Amino acid sequence: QVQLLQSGAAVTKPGASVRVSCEASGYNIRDYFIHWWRQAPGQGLQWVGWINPKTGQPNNPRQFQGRVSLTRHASWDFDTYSFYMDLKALRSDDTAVYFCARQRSDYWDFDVWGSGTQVTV
Amino acid sequence: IIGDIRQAHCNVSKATWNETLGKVVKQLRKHFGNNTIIRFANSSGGDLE
Amino acid sequence: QVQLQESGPGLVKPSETLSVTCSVSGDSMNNYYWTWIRQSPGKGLEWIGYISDRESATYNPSLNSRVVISRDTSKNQLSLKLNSVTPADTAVYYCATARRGQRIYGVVSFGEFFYYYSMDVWGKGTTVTVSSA
Amino acid sequence: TLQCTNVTNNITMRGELKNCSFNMTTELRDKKQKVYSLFYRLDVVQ
Amino acid sequence: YVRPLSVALGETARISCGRQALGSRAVQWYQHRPGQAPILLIYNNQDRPSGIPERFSGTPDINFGTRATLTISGVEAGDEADYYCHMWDSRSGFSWSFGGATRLTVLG
Amino acid sequence: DIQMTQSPSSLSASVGDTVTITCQANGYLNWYQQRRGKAPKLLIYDGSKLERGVPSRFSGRRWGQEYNLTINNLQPEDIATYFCQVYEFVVPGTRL
Ligand SMILES: *[C@@H]1O[C@H](CO)[C@@H](O[C@@H]2O[C@H](CO)[C@@H](O[C@@H]3O[C@H](CO[C@H]4O[C@H](CO[C@H]5O[C@H](CO)[C@@H](O)[C@H](O)[C@@H]5O)[C@@H](O)[C@H](O[C@H]5O[C@H](CO)[C@@H](O)[C@H](O)[C@@H]5O)[C@@H]4O)[C@@H](O)[C@H](O[C@H]4O[C@H](CO)[C@@H](O)[C@H](O)[C@@H]4O[C@H]4O[C@H](CO)[C@@H](O)[C@H](O)[C@@H]4O[C@H]4O[C@H](CO)[C@@H](O)[C@H](O)[C@@H]4O)[C@@H]3O)[C@H](O)[C@H]2NC(C)=O)[C@H](O)[C@H]1NC(C)=O
Ligand SMILES: *[C@@H]1O[C@H](CO)[C@@H](O[C@@H]2O[C@H](CO)[C@@H](O[C@@H]3O[C@H](CO[C@H]4O[C@H](CO)[C@@H](O)[C@H](O)[C@@H]4O)[C@@H](O)[C@H](O[C@H]4O[C@H](CO)[C@@H](O)[C@H](O)[C@@H]4O)[C@@H]3O)[C@H](O)[C@H]2NC(C)=O)[C@H](O)[C@H]1NC(C)=O
Ligand SMILES: *[C@@H]1O[C@H](CO)[C@@H](O[C@@H]2O[C@H](CO)[C@@H](O)[C@H](O)[C@H]2NC(C)=O)[C@H](O)[C@H]1NC(C)=O
Ligand SMILES: *[C@@H]1O[C@H](CO)[C@@H](O[C@@H]2O[C@H](CO)[C@@H](O)[C@H](O)[C@H]2NC(C)=O)[C@H](O)[C@H]1NC(C)=O
Ligand SMILES: *[C@@H]1O[C@H](CO)[C@@H](O)[C@H](O)[C@H]1NC(C)=O
Ligand SMILES: *[C@@H]1O[C@H](CO)[C@@H](O)[C@H](O)[C@H]1NC(C)=O
Ligand SMILES: *[C@@H]1O[C@H](CO)[C@@H](O)[C@H](O)[C@H]1NC(C)=O
Ligand SMILES: *[C@@H]1O[C@H](CO)[C@@H](O)[C@H](O)[C@H]1NC(C)=O
Ligand SMILES: *[C@@H]1O[C@H](CO)[C@@H](O)[C@H](O)[C@H]1NC(C)=O
Ligand SMILES: *[C@@H]1O[C@H](CO)[C@@H](O)[C@H](O)[C@H]1NC(C)=O
Repeated sequence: QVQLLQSGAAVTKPGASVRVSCEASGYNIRDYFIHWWRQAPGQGLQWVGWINPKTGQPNNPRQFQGRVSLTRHASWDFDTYSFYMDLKALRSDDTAVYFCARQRSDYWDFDVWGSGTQVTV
Repeated sequence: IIGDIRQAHCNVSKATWNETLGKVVKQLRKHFGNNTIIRFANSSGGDLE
Repeated sequence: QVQLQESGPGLVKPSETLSVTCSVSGDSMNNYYWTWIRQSPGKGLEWIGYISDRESATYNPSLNSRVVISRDTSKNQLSLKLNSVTPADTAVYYCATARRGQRIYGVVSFGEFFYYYSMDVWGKGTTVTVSSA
Repeated sequence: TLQCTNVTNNITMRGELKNCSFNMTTELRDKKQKVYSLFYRLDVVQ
Repeated sequence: YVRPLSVALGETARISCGRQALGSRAVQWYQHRPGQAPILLIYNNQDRPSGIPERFSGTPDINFGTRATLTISGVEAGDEADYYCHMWDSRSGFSWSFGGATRLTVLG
Repeated sequence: DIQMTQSPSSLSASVGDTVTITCQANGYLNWYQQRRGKAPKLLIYDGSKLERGVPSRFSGRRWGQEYNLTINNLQPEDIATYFCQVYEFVVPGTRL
């Protein structure tokens, strides 16, 4: 039942803005953080940041400040959410696939992931 | 509103704030390196609360 | 010490241009604002506009900007230009200065202040009459 | 539904307070009164 | 629209304009004889320029909730002029009109 | 501070043996299995604790600052990429 829906792929130009969605349905969303991961073709994973679903406060590394803006949206009955990820100005080396993890406990257990959204520039 | 239309604000002492923040950066270097650069930025987002 | 003295044409036809020139001596135009004041018999004083130092001309919105003024340092003369004179200007003009006073009532950093203008020294002035003869 | 107008004349914050008028229920529930109140910008949406 | 006022010799003249202040004010009092140039009397509610004797005084803007009154200690027969009230307010925006004139008349 | 080391860069051992990959890191450490073009899947967390849904042929243990992943009874569907994951630091894992 615990699933994280993933949005479809998108092709843009260098300088545009993208948006990747993530919908969590079958668990208690407000008690578990939602992280974002990105891996380039040929390399390993790379951390993008987390967002508190209760408050909305994001976190991002120094190499991503000013570009990525993590935003969540809750429904009226608070059973499903919509986690977004907007990039301000995509570079040429941003052609990668983005995931939607879920922190379970303090050991950072990402048990459930997303299907993945690959974007190119 | 009887009077002028003004904006609510708050005031802190700038001499006291640098003295207080100068002690937190001294105690923060015990859990990190001795020659690290400690910055202070504003909030990143969320709701207004 | 600044002295003001103006001279007008005196006679003006309807639907015709208008030019009243004011001569000022004693000091330059470095910190001195200038304005035009009109007074008709039967009513009070009427402010029509003023000129700043950086050539930013604003006028009275009740006249829908039918006048335009200018001034220069090479001639030390300021004048007024008016087109389509409605026959209601049977009045007397005044050439006076102005001072830019700042009234602060709140926080300066939030823009909680307003500017007020006061006419320190005035001029004698002359009157015009629109006649159909 | 409200009918909100601005309060501050000289624009620069112009738009923080709203002068909203609306139809409120009277203590006799067959008539209505037209009252007005001041609301902040964070409490109203278009 | 000019309003009359009759003040005899010996007493003081209390001129108050009809324009009310919706906040912090800084009024200007003028004196215009018919045919003569207008004379500035009071600016910033208390200040008198060079050429004004100790006859006129204005109410300061302290503890807002009061009115603007131009008091004249000593009436003179040569004061047959109009007294304007150029009200500058923080909430009324820019003031382009001088308001109304109070034609002070002296008896005797 | 977090320090990472990954010495088994590449190995292509056969089926039926017992292979082990190690990585030295301080703090909590989770193990993930990632296929080609698919999402990673958590196998074990906290070094030795097993996740529900993972078959019992996976096991791990720690001793100081050395975490091991024991792979016994290999399968034709158990060839993928494996990496150990500290909080925000993920090293590029190795393929079988
Ligand atoms: C958080 O922090 C922020 C700062 O970051 C705080 O914000 C500040 O907040 C205060 C109030 O909240 C604001 O103040 C008002 O300030 C104005 C301006 O003050 C200045 O200008 C005056 C005039 O300057 C003229 O003279 C100078 C030469 O001196 C000349 O260069 C210039 O061109 C001009 O011609 C100065 O006199 C005045 O000095 C004062 O400062 C001296 C030095 O500190 C001090 O020694 C003096 O004793 C005097 O205090 C200052 O530089 C004030 O004008 C204003 O006062 C008026 O308006 C309110 C409206 O309700 C009224 O109630 C007051 O009574 C006062 O009314 C007077 O002034 C009018 C104009 O002159 C006059 O028309 C009125 O009749 C009235 O006159 C009365 O009383 C005084 C008493 O001494 C008397 O001398 C007069 O003759 C007259 O009778 C307010 O005070 C700040 O602007 C603001 N920003 C800053 C500081 O950057 C905030 O408050 C903090 N919040 C908290 C919670 O802590
Ligand atoms: C934490 O600290 C940072 C940095 O100190 C603050 O950042 C700035 O945030 C403000 C508020 O959003 C930004 O201001 C505005 O920019 C928007 C987008 O920008 C264009 O214009 C700006 C210049 O204003 C350029 O820098 C930028 O590259 C874009 O070209 C505008 O849409 C906004 O317009 C709004 O204001 C106008 C009036 O000016 C209205 O008419 C509009 O309707 C609209 O309301 C505004 O101009 C600012 O650009 C940010 N700077 C940087 C460097 O990022 C954070 O705000 C702060 N956080 C908190 C919570 O305090
Ligand atoms: C209740 O009404 C508010 C007012 O519009 C809705 O809020 C906004 O949602 C739209 C659609 O995403 C955004 O474009 C606006 O920017 C939102 N407004 C604010 C102030 O954030 C809200 O979604 C409505 N509630 C529900 C459950 O739909
Ligand atoms: C309060 O209710 C009255 C009706 O009971 C509203 O008045 C009408 O508003 C419609 C809206 O277009 C107009 O067409 C009518 O001409 C109005 N009738 C009258 C008699 O005014 C009124 O607008 C309501 N108040 C508010 C603030 O909406
Ligand atoms: C705060 O106000 C008190 C008195 O109200 C004053 O003594 C103190 O100096 C003020 N502090 C600041 C930082 O304005
Ligand atoms: C804070 O104020 C003190 C005052 O002595 C100054 O030395 C210091 O550089 C200030 N800090 C910053 C970050 O500006
Ligand atoms: C860091 O600085 C402190 C000063 O209080 C010192 O005691 C400590 O030995 C320093 N650390 C190292 C590794 O030298
Ligand atoms: C109120 O002010 C805001 C900003 O100045 C403007 O966008 C809006 O149209 C104004 N509304 C009215 C009714 O004047
Ligand atoms: C981990 O495995 C290596 C060989 O792959 C072995 O040398 C080492 O002793 C093992 N460590 C533990 C703690 O089992
Ligand atoms: C912090 O977490 C690490 C494991 O990531 C653990 O070894 C350490 O004891 C923890 N610190 C505290 C104070 O609990």
